[PDB]
Amino acid sequence: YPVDLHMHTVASTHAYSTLSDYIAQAKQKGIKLFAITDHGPDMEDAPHHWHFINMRIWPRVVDGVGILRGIEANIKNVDGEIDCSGKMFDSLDLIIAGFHEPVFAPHDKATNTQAMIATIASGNVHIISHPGNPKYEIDVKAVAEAAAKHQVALEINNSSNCREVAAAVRDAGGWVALGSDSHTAFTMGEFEECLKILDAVDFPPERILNVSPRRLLNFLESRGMAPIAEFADL
Amino acid sequence: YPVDLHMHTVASTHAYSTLSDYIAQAKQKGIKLFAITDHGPDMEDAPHHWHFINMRIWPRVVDGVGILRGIEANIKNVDGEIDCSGKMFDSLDLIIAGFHEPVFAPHDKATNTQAMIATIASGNVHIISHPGNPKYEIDVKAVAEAAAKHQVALEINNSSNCREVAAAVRDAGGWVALGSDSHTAFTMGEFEECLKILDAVDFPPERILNVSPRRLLNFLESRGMAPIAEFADL
Amino acid sequence: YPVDLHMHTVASTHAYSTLSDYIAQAKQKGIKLFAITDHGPDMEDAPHHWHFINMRIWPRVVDGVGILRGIEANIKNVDGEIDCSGKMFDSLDLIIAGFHEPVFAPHDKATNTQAMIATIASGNVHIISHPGNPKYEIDVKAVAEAAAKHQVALEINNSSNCREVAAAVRDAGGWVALGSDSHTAFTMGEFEECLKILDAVDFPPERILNVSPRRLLNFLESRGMAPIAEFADL
Ligand code: NA
Ligand code: NA
Ligand code: NA
Ligand code: NA
Ligand code: NA
Ligand code: NA
Ligand code: NA
Ligand code: NA
Ligand code: NA
Ligand SMILES: [Zn+2]
Ligand SMILES: [Zn+2]
Ligand SMILES: [Zn+2]
Repeated sequence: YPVDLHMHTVASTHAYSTLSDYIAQAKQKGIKLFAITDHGPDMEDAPHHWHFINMRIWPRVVDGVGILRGIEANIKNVDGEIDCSGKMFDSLDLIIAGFHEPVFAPHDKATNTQAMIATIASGNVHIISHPGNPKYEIDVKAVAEAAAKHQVALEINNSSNCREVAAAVRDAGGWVALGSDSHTAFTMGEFEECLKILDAVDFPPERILNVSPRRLLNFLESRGMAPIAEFADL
Repeated sequence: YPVDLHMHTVASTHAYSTLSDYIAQAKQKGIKLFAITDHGPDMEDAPHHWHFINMRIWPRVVDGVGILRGIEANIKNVDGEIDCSGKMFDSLDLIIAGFHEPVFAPHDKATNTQAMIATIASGNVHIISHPGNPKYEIDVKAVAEAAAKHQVALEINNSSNCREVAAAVRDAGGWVALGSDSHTAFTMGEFEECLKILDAVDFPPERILNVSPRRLLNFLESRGMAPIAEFADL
Repeated sequence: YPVDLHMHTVASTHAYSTLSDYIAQAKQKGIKLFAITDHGPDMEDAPHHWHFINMRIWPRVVDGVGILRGIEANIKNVDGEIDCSGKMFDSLDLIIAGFHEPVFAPHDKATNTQAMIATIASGNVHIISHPGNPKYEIDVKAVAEAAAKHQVALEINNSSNCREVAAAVRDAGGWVALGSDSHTAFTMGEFEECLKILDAVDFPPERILNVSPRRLLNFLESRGMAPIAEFADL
């Protein structure tokens, strides 16, 4: 899997690598396409909203490695709103969203489930991060079914109910995304533990987004992204 | 033009490169002298004032590339004051100043013009950044005339009324400075678009500061900077 | 001395290098073990507490260089408390502590002395940073005696009453730690000025922690640190 979809830079002080560190490590590890997905601005220890707006200036391909502009947005409420403005959406390619205590504290199972499903149904998000987090109890099957319906991927997070999520996605028919949730570039692309979970449930390789740069880019285009010419050859 | 005078680091989250990234890219692109000019502390998403005071510890020359310590200060008011303290001036070599909405909102043409001219006449600034910004209407000729009188350069900004500024400087007799306004090191030294504007007005190469490291350093010394020995050989 | 124990990253905007910059410079300068010791969270221009908690994810050895997870904590009061929580202690290997005006303003000699000695006697700190700072008058002999008793090293800081501190430690029988207090990686391991102070007092090399990675690691283990297997070969 030459694609990693979830990692963080020094824009949060609880991460320690820069854009150039991720490019260099990708080069070393055979990763051909990666996304930087810094924490959304409503989070603690998070960057300013301009951090995301100004990603529009980034080079697309450096040293043969493609770079997606992303966000790990924060689910704000039971209506499925996230901390990403219209100007921010305009600059970004990949929208991940998830639960973080400073923004959305863990609540009753139904509150968590409704918020997650409303985020999925909003049409604004591509991947829900760490849905297996035991801190946020959810109706996994209902979430997987909604994710399949709205073509939203559920993440299996290497940084980490994950077998239950994987099996639920398998049966619901949706996509899985693998993400290292790296906070240094040293763990980019490392999915060993994710893969064991997927194997414990005989997850179909055909529904793993990270199989190839083209599979992932095709998914984003199906969700409405204008094609990125600079990524043709990936 | 082996000199670039305007770029930003991770000290603002809307920039993404470090000092070491700029050194490495300079090395790759044949840039022999560059200035880091982070946003002044009154700006949103800007670093602490100590970020500028502590630039006094930087090496002067790394891998053959000279490093100027700078600031893109913010014009604060119609008296021409900027967000740079005496201790900060003491640590810095290059003072750029300009209009940014969070500090000085766009106002009537006369308010903008008076503030810009007062900044020029203060004697504390070397370059006015993006004077051609249509968001801040100014009397371009009056600004160019004041800039020539006080030996302040007007910037032609590649990141970007620019032809009008260039022609005004040509006739007023002042200097132009080229700046990439890079927020990643990938665009360091890239002035293609600046050069087209200058060519559309047959701007005299003799009044472009970036022609050589020595021309730029001679300008700073004429404005009062003690000579930097470590830069002799540039 | 292939060990440097005190340096800072971009997590403070008054520092300019990243973890990867320090690894690369260590490699270049023959440093085999270094500690990142960013300013504690109560300081101005300092990172969030999560910056220290999440250091638990760092690789231990990169390109042959070992990496200690540290903090330059701030002495908070005359009871010897510092701005380091239990969760933070759990993630860190090296605890440095010192006086910084925004947290603990310079006061009477007895106030400064009591706070420093209480920090030493707390058992939570390994090194007291810049005890020779003339801004904070202390009873040097009393501090050195307490440091020897509680097996706390006093720093001789290259960034910088230092001869008096060195002679006091010599006679009290404690350890000295050398630290560059680097705010860029370009000065990592540079102790020339520290060594002159130590030579002016014929300081015994046997009580300089930085002599070898193993001497330093043995000291941390004697203070209660579980052994770091990944550092066996250093
Ligand atoms: Na978009
Ligand atoms: Na997360
Ligand atoms: Na994350
Ligand atoms: Na100056
Ligand atoms: Na600007
Ligand atoms: Na700028
Ligand atoms: Na510890
Ligand atoms: Na200090
Ligand atoms: Na320090
Ligand atoms: Zn995080
Ligand atoms: Zn900017
Ligand atoms: Zn500092």
